[PDB]
Amino acid sequence: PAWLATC
Amino acid sequence: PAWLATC
Amino acid sequence: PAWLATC
Amino acid sequence: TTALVCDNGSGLVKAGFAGDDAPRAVFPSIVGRPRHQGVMVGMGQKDSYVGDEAQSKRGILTLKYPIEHGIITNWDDMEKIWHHTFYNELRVAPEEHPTLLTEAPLNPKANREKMTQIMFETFNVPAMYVAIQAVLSLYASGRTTGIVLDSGDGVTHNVPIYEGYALPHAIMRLDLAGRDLTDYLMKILTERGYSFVTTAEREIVRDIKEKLCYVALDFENEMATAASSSSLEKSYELPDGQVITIGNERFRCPETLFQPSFIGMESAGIHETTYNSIMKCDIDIRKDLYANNVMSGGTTMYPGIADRMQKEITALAPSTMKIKIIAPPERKYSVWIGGSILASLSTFQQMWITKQEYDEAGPSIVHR
Amino acid sequence: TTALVCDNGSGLVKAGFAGDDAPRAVFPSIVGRPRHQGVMVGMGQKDSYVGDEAQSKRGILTLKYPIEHGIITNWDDMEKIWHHTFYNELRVAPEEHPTLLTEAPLNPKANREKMTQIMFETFNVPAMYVAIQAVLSLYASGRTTGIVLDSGDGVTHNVPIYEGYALPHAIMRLDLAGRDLTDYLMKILTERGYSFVTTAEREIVRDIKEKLCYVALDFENEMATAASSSSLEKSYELPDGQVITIGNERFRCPETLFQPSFIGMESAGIHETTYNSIMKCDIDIRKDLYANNVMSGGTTMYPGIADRMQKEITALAPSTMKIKIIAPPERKYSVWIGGSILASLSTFQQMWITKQEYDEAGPSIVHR
Amino acid sequence: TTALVCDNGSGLVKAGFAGDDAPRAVFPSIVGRPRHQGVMVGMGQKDSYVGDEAQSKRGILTLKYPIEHGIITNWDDMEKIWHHTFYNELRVAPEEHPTLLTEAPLNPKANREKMTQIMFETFNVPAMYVAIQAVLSLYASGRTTGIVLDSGDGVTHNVPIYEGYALPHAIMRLDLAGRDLTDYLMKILTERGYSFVTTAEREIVRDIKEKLCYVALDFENEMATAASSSSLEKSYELPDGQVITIGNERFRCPETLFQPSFIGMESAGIHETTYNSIMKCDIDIRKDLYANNVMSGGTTMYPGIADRMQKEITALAPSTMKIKIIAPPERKYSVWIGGSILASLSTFQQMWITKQEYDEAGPSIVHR
Amino acid sequence: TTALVCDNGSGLVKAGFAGDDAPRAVFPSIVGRPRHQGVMVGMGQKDSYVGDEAQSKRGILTLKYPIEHGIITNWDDMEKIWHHTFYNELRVAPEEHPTLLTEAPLNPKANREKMTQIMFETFNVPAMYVAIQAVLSLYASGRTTGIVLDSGDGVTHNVPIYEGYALPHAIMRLDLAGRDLTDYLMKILTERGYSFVTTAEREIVRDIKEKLCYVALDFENEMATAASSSSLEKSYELPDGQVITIGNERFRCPETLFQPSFIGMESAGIHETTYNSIMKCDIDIRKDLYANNVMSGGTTMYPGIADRMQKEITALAPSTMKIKIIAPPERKYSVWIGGSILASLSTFQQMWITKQEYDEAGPSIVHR
Amino acid sequence: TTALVCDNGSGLVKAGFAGDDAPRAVFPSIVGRPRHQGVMVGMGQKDSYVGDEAQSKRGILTLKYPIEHGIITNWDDMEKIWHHTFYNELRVAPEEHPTLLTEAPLNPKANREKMTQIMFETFNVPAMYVAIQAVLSLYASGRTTGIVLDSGDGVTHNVPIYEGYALPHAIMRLDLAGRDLTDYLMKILTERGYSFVTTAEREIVRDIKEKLCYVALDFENEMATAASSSSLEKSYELPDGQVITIGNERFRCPETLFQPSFIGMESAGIHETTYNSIMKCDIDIRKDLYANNVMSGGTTMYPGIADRMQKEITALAPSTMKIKIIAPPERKYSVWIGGSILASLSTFQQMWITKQEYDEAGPSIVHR
Ligand SMILES: Nc1ncnc2c1ncn2[C@@H]1O[C@H](COP(=O)(O)OP(=O)(O)O)[C@@H](O)[C@H]1O
Ligand SMILES: Nc1ncnc2c1ncn2[C@@H]1O[C@H](COP(=O)(O)OP(=O)(O)O)[C@@H](O)[C@H]1O
Ligand SMILES: Nc1ncnc2c1ncn2[C@@H]1O[C@H](COP(=O)(O)OP(=O)(O)O)[C@@H](O)[C@H]1O
Ligand SMILES: Nc1ncnc2c1ncn2[C@@H]1O[C@H](COP(=O)(O)OP(=O)(O)O)[C@@H](O)[C@H]1O
Ligand SMILES: Nc1ncnc2c1ncn2[C@@H]1O[C@H](COP(=O)(O)OP(=O)(O)O)[C@@H](O)[C@H]1O
Ligand SMILES: [Mg+2]
Ligand SMILES: [Mg+2]
Ligand SMILES: [Mg+2]
Ligand SMILES: [Mg+2]
Ligand SMILES: [Mg+2]
Repeated sequence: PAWLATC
Repeated sequence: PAWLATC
Repeated sequence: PAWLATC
Repeated sequence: TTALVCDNGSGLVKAGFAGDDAPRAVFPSIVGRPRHQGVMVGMGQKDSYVGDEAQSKRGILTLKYPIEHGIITNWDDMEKIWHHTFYNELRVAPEEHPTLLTEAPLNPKANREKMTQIMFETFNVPAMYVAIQAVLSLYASGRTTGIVLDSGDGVTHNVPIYEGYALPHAIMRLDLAGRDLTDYLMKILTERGYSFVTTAEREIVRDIKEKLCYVALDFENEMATAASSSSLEKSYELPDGQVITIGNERFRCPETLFQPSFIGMESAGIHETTYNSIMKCDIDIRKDLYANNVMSGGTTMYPGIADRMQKEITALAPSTMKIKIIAPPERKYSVWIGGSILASLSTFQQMWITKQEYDEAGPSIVHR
Repeated sequence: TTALVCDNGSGLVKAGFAGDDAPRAVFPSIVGRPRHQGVMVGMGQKDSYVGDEAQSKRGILTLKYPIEHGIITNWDDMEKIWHHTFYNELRVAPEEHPTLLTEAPLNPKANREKMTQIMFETFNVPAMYVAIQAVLSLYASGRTTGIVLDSGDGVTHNVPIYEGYALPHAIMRLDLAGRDLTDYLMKILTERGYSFVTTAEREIVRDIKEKLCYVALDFENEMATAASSSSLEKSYELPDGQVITIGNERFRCPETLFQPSFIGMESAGIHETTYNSIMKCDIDIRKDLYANNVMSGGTTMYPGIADRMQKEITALAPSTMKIKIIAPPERKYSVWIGGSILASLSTFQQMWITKQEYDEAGPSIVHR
Repeated sequence: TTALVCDNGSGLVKAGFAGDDAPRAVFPSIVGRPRHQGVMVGMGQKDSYVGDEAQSKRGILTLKYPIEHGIITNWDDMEKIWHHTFYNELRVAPEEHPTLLTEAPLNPKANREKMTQIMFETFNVPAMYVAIQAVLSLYASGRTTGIVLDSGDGVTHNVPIYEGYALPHAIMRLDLAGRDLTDYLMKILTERGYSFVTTAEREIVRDIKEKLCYVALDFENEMATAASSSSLEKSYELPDGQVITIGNERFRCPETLFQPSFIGMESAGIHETTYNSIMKCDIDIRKDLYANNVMSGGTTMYPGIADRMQKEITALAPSTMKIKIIAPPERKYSVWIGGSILASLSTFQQMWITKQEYDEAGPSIVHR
Repeated sequence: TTALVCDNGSGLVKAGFAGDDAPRAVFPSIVGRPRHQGVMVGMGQKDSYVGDEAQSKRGILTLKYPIEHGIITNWDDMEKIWHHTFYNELRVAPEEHPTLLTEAPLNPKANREKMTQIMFETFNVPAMYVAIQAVLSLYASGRTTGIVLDSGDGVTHNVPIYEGYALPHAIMRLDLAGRDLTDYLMKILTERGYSFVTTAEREIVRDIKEKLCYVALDFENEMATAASSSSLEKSYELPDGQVITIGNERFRCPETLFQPSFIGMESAGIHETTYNSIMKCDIDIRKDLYANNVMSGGTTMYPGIADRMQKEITALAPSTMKIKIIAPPERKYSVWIGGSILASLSTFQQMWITKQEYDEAGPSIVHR
Repeated sequence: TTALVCDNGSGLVKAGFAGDDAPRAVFPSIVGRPRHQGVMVGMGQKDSYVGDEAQSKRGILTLKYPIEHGIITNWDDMEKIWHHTFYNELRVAPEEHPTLLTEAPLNPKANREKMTQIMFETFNVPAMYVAIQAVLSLYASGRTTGIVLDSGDGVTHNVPIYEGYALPHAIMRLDLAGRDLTDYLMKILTERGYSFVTTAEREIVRDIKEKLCYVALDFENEMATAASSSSLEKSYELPDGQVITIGNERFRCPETLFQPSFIGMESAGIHETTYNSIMKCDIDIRKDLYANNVMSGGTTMYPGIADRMQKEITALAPSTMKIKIIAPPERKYSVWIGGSILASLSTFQQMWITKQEYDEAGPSIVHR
């Protein structure tokens, strides 16, 4: 979340 | 509503 | 780490 | 001219001038849009509110943070926040002051690149610099050796520094911070019948956390005490006059820092993270790191956090070594204080990135 | 030219010119038809009467209200009343005055569509607007935050507004108003032996209600006092000179606003409806709403209504909340006063519906 | 002996015996009380009515739901409902059968405790268990992996399950279900000229919803179509013989599930909630969750709901993901069917909470 | 009977029968245990998973390697892994076959002693033997002279051998292998925007490494080419359908083998280590060692590894020396193939440690 | 003025003034340079450290010895060592004092030539001399006859001397000294599970050797005793507080001096080397050499070294020969003590190489 891939 | 505080 | 003293 | 220090945290903006002992402007990093439709024509109603004004009007707004986990996700909102802090809060012309910004370690490169691009192109700042928050936390403490545990609203990280040399291979980072604790507190308050679902009620829950939560020295002993007596229960008054009582939720919320499994993460607690960071370092500097465990950031403000961390590390580390945790009273503003100190040193006045340098070497200059 | 503002309530027409301090024409909205055979050629008898003249000749007329519960049920009569309002009361030419009309919330859309169709295609007004009565009532109070309790002759409704933003999901409507109280008073007056059955006698009963009724602070104690004494009895003189005396009916009639079960409705009272409307809103704005209970409409003119509402709301709402009920002496004309204010604002002049765009888009424009 | 399965939802009570294929008794969770004065002494007036008795006598009764948003708010009425279920509907001795109950996730703790206490001390059941409804839906669907979107009368929730392991950190819940849609339809129908204000009329509106409402695949195009043609209109006959025509209100009502802003909630639609719940799970889990979207509960019975959900999820999720939605024709009773399957399993017989355990541990046992 | 050959390295377990061409069982050395709460009864939920089963269910499991840097750290997990290998993969009776194990050079003695004890007592094997992996690599290569460079998942070591005689004083060991490269890649992907923190996500990064990484023949020119163009970028699809693009990180990961300072290690690269090992040998031997550099293990499977090693060694070694690096297409299984060859030789049958010898002389027999 | 005596050993630098009983400056011959990036501007980030300051900060430094096997390999660092010695430890002006240096026998000529050139051209010392270390040790012993056995950190050599006449044809030299023993101890500590790799950890292993190692009188008996009882085990605490246990490694490491095959050397032990050197001399000299077997250097400080040497030489030498191993208590500084004695003699004042002689004859004058 709020990254680009994971999270 | 129907809860205890909010709603 | 996995060792006993260092690393 | 005096430089500008702007600690763009993920939960609060802390801005000021280099040399001052505390930031002039401190307001939540919030942007709110009206969600209902206006009916009155004679008002000066505007389409967006920022900072404190958004908190005051939160009832009719959808609040949303532009920064999450130290990464900027909305750049228009972030530009609005920066415009607010420069003009309405500090009341300065950015083109007259060099600006010192901050970031967490292990962040995406594009984040710094776009931050520099906005600072130079939009605000026409003469020069700027982007520092690492944990490093500034050490300046704030005056020492030059220690392992800094910085825990803000979005990101927690460790940075071991020895004699002014950083050990980047030992830097650790968790995406578990005050935001996740607020969400978990929202989740567990339902067990008592209180329901907070809106974004404006997330702020109420954040206030409840800030005012009533604390860290237990021994989690199971407190759990037993809570079930045995109401001595731990406290009451909080909501904005509409309702009074809500919370018991073991007071210390279950911050316990998530030491047991991230409470929120589904398999990461290690902050104590294990700092111990592992120390053990990533050379055997000859561990004794100094153990004795200079520095804390900074808002989420390190829970009562009993220092004692719990000391007990945990003392359990993890071998005996015959003095575990000592430095928890200054000004932990909340330590990063900004350090940035203020750094921006004033005469030795630093050659580390600024000048507009002349930037507009010829490209945005990649910021990674120097 | 000046803009006309007239709110066609279920019971009264209040018309005038925007900018004035009070409506110029105020007459009941009734149309009377003769119900007997004419036996004099030289009387120059008229086929129908409207407004004050109908009220004067009520003896030989059958009186009909074209508006019921804020819904126009007879359009020929409503058009007749509008024609009266324009060409006999105000004595204007509608083609050169833009007219501002009002209606209750949660009304049928066809009502507004046909209203605007008549306004444009029959009277050929240059432009017109239709406003919600509660918003105008709040305008007249000179504030932008508050929950308005409008109670006219046909409809009682609550409309929460916070900083100019309406919360339409919290709007409450209740089809219980002055006319229902008049009918109930007609019913209970039979217990004393007075029989009012004709439409003409309903006007006498309405006058009795307006001049003798009040709201009991505590219903049970007042009932006991009336039973145990004659101190509360008053007397009234009918047009024919006969005298009647009214006992506990003085406060039993308006008590229906707080106990609608007296007339068979299972809806909640106005106090409980207001409380429910407030609790439909966001938690953060309830504190401001509690302190800005604005009253308007004819049926809010019963003595002691404000105190009774304050007592009931304080009983319902939690402690620590400042509950203040604003009841201006000019409550009866709050909607018209607000409409006068709104129509005179310069910023409002962009919100008219000109006949050109009405022709371009048709009556469906009014809902935009 | 044979075990009892009772699905005490907010709208209906579905009770029966474990091992049967369908619930034996299905009646509304209603308790009615007379609101007028009896004038015929000889008749059996009766002080209160339950279930279908109240529904058939709704003309003279005021109907009240003891459950609201999955939380029991009136315990006397709920005891009355359970007594009806056990004795008049199933005609069993509750002390001779163990009972399996259900409740929504993230409910207040006291709800289970009071439920268990009433079941053990009032009905004297030998043993009982309280399950999560979304889990029983998978048993009914006969699979071990999937994300269940259960939406009944009071509460909508998502629960991801993988290989029989629940991810409680990813469980979502909305307080927006069939009852809110019924209220919105009541409000929306006013604009067409129909007024439904009493509790007995809420049931007529609920019947209209069940009969005529559907989910539009493309909301804006559907709105455009209905405004240009009457092909979408349907007619409904009220109990007294009046016929009402309903137009675009047919699909504007269930659209609230995807745009909760219609009723003033700022939460996300059910599609967004499901997608967010999926994104809360580990990256290796998401492939299987996308392919096993299981729907259950009454409000998932709108025609076109499955297609709309698939379209929205496909829009949100990345391409190359095989998004599939399972919508059994018996979605309404999936929770009860799963409870029946579970209660009959031999491996489950160790999980019953016998009254001995309740006596020696109290209500707290139910949270283990 | 035929003998077993089990090359239980840090990353993978390769097991089979002596004399067979390739290993029969090849599964990761992983033990996973559930990290979530189970909610569905029975359905074959095991308390732990091993090998390929753990990989399939890695979404709900926390994965742990029992071997780190060639040293067994959890003997319960290692007993579990061996039980799996013998009974579920090979499906053989351990007591019917003598087993050949392998170990890295310069390992703790207690490791080998405990391994022997477990093999003789827990599995009741008739006879066993422990071999140095680099020696078996030469058997697989089919030559008796050469310097082996074995790089697995945990350790990288060099073992010079000349005419069948080892040179223990010239053996070099380097605790830097595939796992460290995986961790570095995990760290390095964050600067591009992707976060991989869980144990299961660490398996995705390993797959990205095994598929997209390669060794650059000239690091600086490769970095310049990557910076000035996108021709080097590749895309990889995650299990949830998200697509990531990886650029110069493709060759920066394996570059750590030649510049251990990238991960904070002070050691020298593999080329420097091999050259130093060769220089530790006698002057008359070095010519034959330069021409027989045998590479082995999985970590030597990067494209361009052989060319880079040859270039670096030629740079370090004097001219007129024929530097030649032998890289068979099946380096991954070279250790197992050599073990297969060794166990089949007739001259080796006297080297087995029979259980009689073990129990009559204690574990120390394994050091002979 | 008084002369300077500087014993530039491979491991330690011992400097002082002629005539003093003990050297004034004794610090390790080590030069460290940072191996991480400095992040704090205010810190005094010196680019290199020498001697004691390098030991203190060894956690962040990479340590390099400029002298290996008595040969200077890095002149730019040897210059730093000498600059430190003169200007920070002794704190004298080198041009005001003649300097006496030391070298091992059979060293390269270029070593001495470069040493003289650096002394005369950079420090511009007035006059200097280079002496063989064994002769100085004999001077310190206060005798004119004997066979010296000097073993330091880099070299072990024998020098027979009879009545002041050196027998250069009998000189012996082994490139096996304290550093090789430290490396071997690092190697064998791996057997117990301790891993020391970095140059900084080599200093920890050197300290372990200096504190816990001793020479066994009979190696095999000591090994048997160690393998049967724990009485020979000791504990040592590392800088980070973790404690290691060392057993038979205590006497296996020094045993390499008598069995160089332990480290792969074909050479003979020190006892055999000294016996061969004695046998190289004339038959009439051997009787005195047997009785004047002097020992000097740090590596001869192991307890039990003298007894083992005497036992071995008695085993080698014929009976009826009296063998003495003269081991003063100050062997560490015998070379420097002798240099101080020699430098202060009046007869030696003609042996200095003056600056004018160097200028006129060139660097070759030093071989006089
Ligand atoms: N007294 C307090 N006790 C506990 N938590 C606090 C307290 N004050 C602030 N916090 C938490 O710290 C967070 C902000 O910390 P800070 O580091 O100052 O901002 P940022 O995270 O933006 O850098 C908030 O989200 C809040 O939840
Ligand atoms: N002094 C009064 N006391 C009580 N009720 C009054 C009084 N004056 C008027 N009313 C009631 O108010 C009603 C008219 O209310 P108003 O809002 O002025 O017009 P409308 O309701 O048509 O918009 C009348 O039907 C009458 O019964
Ligand atoms: N065929 C249908 N179409 C649309 N809505 C329906 C249909 N049947 C039931 N519903 C709605 O579903 C609700 C009941 O769902 P259900 O899950 O069975 O009740 P609960 O779970 O609350 O016991 C009712 O309130 C009704 O409005
Ligand atoms: N095709 C490949 N390219 C690059 N690296 C690989 C490849 N295949 C395997 N590896 C690496 O090799 C390691 C395993 O090496 P191997 O020697 O076969 O097993 P072990 O380390 O157990 O002996 C894995 O951790 C993996 O990172
Ligand atoms: N007490 C001791 N016991 C054993 N070895 C020692 C002791 N003290 C010093 N040493 C060894 O002696 C070496 C240095 O000896 P010395 O001759 O004084 O210096 P150099 O070798 O430079 O001339 C060191 O490497 C150290 O390992
Ligand atoms: Mg911060
Ligand atoms: Mg009115
Ligand atoms: Mg249900
Ligand atoms: Mg291997
Ligand atoms: Mg020496």
